[PDB]
Amino acid sequence: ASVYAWNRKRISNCVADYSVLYNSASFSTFKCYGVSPTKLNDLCFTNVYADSFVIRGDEVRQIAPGQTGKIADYNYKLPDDFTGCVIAWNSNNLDSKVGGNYNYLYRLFRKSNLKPFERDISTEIYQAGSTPCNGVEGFNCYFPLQSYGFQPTNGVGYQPYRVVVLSFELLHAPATVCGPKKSTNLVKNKCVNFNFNGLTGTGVLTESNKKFLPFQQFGRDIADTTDAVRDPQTLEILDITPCSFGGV
Amino acid sequence: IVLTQSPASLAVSLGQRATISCRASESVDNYGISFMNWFQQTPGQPPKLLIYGSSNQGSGVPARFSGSGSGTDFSLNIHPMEEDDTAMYFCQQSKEVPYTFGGGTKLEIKRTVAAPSVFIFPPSDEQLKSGTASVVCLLNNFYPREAKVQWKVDNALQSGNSQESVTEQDSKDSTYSLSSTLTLSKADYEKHKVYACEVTHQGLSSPVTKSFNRG
Amino acid sequence: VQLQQSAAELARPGASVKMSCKASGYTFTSYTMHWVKQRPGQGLEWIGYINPTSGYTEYNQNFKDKTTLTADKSSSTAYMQLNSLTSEDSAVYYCAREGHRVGPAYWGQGTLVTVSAASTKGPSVFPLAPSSGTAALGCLVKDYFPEPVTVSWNSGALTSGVHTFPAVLQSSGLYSLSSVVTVPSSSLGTQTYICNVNHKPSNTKVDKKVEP
Ligand SMILES: *[C@@H]1O[C@H](CO)[C@@H](O)[C@H](O[C@@H]2O[C@H](CO)[C@@H](O)[C@H](O)[C@H]2NC(C)=O)[C@H]1NC(C)=O
Ligand SMILES: *[C@@H]1O[C@H](CO)[C@@H](O)[C@H](O[C@@H]2O[C@H](CO)[C@@H](O)[C@H](O)[C@H]2NC(C)=O)[C@H]1NC(C)=O
Repeated sequence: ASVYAWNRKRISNCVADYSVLYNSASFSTFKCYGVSPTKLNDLCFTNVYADSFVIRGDEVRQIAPGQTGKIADYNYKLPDDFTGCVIAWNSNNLDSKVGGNYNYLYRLFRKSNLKPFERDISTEIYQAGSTPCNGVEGFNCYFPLQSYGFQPTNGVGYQPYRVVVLSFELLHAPATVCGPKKSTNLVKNKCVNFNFNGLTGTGVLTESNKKFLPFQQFGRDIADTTDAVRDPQTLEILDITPCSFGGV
Repeated sequence: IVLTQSPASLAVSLGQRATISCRASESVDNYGISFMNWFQQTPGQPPKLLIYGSSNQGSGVPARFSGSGSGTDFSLNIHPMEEDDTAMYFCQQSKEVPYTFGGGTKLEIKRTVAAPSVFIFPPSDEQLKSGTASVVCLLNNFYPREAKVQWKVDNALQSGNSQESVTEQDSKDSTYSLSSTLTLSKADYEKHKVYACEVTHQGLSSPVTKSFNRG
Repeated sequence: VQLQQSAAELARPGASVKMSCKASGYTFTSYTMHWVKQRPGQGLEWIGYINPTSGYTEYNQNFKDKTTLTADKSSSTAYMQLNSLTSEDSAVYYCAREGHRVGPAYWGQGTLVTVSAASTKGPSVFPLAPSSGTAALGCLVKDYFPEPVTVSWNSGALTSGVHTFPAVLQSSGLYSLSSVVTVPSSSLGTQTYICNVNHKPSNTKVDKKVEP
């Protein structure tokens, strides 16, 4: 959709993979504020907001914290902190037509600058003059919106750019959004370190006879010692035995 | 605000750049944007919106048309000129209440210089019975339209009595036509033998004279 | 968005003209509307505008006294009142709609208004014989009012080298134009040539044979 009517999707309770974002090369900008792109899969996020729109290339500088411009002032405002990433890629082939692509519009005129993360879908005629406008278009009455007018041949600056903004609302609230944690192969009867289910430990892993149900993830015994656990990848229960040690 | 339009009569060949320039007495940019507006009008049709603002193209406008500029200086570039581009092009300023247009540029397709075909037309007997006499000089298939036509009656130049007309641009011939008509009373026409038309044109190194003696 | 105006009204100086411009394809209530003149072969000059909802009219200093601008939302149309017409007022007028930040954005056809005291008079057609390669002949239409006059040759069977030039105003207030043809010099002896002149305002149909 257009920049003034920017689409918002609420994203939560998922395994948020960002490897696809890294792998693709068609993208132009991965500008991230308050967060490291390589560690997106590492942290857990309370909630994600996906803002999708299409902008002019020369205006991609206005999608940034503490920035000013017609798009920034009247179309889309980004907070100064904004722990999140703006990802923009050129879309000249997809979003330009023979003649003019007038389907996409931006708001020329507005009474005041909109607050961060505010959407103004109003189509009321703006009164630039002293005389009351009363819903007509005149010398000082102007339609707020105006089309991009994309052509097949256009300057890089004036060619369309598809932009997606990620509003990562960090909070102590339940972490709905978490990156993939990756995994490793299992190891048979040998003294190894392990981090099953987040439980760090050292020992040998043996196939066991202890049995239980999904009411459990990991096992223990007397004196609060972990001596069994099911691996998440196989749901197989293994005894943890301390690595061989003793005096000499 | 007064708009001055440089070259307002430009002839270039098909597929070549056609540039028309526009300037204003005062600044044209207001509220950040520029209020320069650009129109096209073909014969027999009203003007249409072509370029709104400094650079944004109008609805139903080919990519060939390109408007640019800022402040007081603006330009139209026409790189892939096509047959339909033969028209009159106009400026407009929209900041202030008094709406004033530019000079107006008639764009024509350029071709090779063509030698004018000079022809003459004496008055008929029926017109003589009507007490009037019309002597006509014709330039057929000549390019460009710029030419000079002079009447010589008994080796005396005529001024303020000859009315000249030029036809519109030919679609395929690409050559203009012109006609100068001189009207005289029957008594005055009967008082002279020699009526001559002298034509000076870029396609002629020397003026071409066509003369006839009445009778 | 389409604009339809009147057609070629004739008035004597000192009279009044009330003329209309209907608009369709849009609200006609949400856009101010402008009027423009253009004298024949001249530049374009804006007159004034109105907001259809509220009767606020703004005119030029030049046209403030003689011009009256009205609109009707029920019939979605516009009206021009010209009073105390003079010779300078004869021109083609254009109906314009607001849009795209432009005052005269959308232009609709146009009305040719002619202010003169002349009356409808039948045209006088006079041949123009070739002078005694390729020769040429023609015809002259003089003393007719008003334009247009349809002049052709052999009822359209002769087109190559045919040039009918638009009429120009004379001091008498009548109109004079010429239609010329270039023919081969050999064709004078055999081929007959006739010019056809039709003046619909006077309903005059004159066929004149041009002979050398
Ligand atoms: C969505 O678009 C992005 C950027 O173009 C792209 O990286 C995603 O991955 C694509 O997935 C396709 C099928 O899963 C695969 O064939 C294609 O190579 C891959 N593009 C890459 C790796 O650049 C796109 N996802 C989808 C589902 O189309
Ligand atoms: C964990 O995810 C991996 C990759 O998708 C998957 O291989 C594991 O087990 C798969 O599903 C079934 C569980 O036993 C089994 O029938 C299937 O063969 C097995 N895949 C392979 C390649 O052996 C997943 N773990 C669990 C517990 O489903």
